[PDB]
Amino acid sequence: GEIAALKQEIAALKKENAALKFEIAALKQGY
Amino acid sequence: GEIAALKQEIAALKKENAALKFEIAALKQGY
Repeated sequence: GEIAALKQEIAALKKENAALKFEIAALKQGY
Repeated sequence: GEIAALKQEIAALKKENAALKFEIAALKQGY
């Protein structure tokens, strides 16, 4: 399913944008 | 077009993951 694969990709990207965003905040708290 | 809108969304997310990633590197260089 093309739509399903495309949603999966978006899922993954959201997960990454969460993770890298958590990295930011953690650096600002640390530094 | 559902596929087109979905690709657009992925485009946007990639753009964000780039931006927040640039923020990271820039903080590590700074700090």
